[PDB]
Amino acid sequence: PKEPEQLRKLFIGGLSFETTDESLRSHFEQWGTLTDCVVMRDPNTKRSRGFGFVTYATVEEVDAAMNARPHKVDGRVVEPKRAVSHLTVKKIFVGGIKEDTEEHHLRDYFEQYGKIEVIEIMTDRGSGKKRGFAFVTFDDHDSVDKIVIQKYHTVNGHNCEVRKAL
Repeated sequence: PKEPEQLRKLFIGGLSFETTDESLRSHFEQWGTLTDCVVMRDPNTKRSRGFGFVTYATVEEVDAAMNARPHKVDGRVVEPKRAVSHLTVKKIFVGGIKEDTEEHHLRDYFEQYGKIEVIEIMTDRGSGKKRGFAFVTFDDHDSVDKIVIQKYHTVNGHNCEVRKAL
């Protein structure tokens, strides 16, 4: 069974206006099999709109392409993002961790999604007791984009609720 197509697709912004379907494809085929690759153009002038999308055969190929950023395509550094589920942030809310979840629990799990810069375990302003939720800040948005499309997150035995934090 194939992963849903929406999860295999990358928005590429910031294209050179000279990038074509063919040159975008030739670039991004370095990181996997592309089932689709389109530069968006004006319907009348055919002038590029400066963005496009590519679709890989598998999510692991999407990961490989994102891990190979920065991408310089036809001389210009472009901006790939996974398709929306774009609210582009580097921080997540992690709920449901209760009072026994510590920093190392959160770090050991989330470090495999991206490079962590801040872990904030929330405590009561008056008593200092743990409130049962936390924020994790990464150095880049793709970590968050991978995290929030998962159906489940299990950390320290708890089924957690994870969302983008703004």
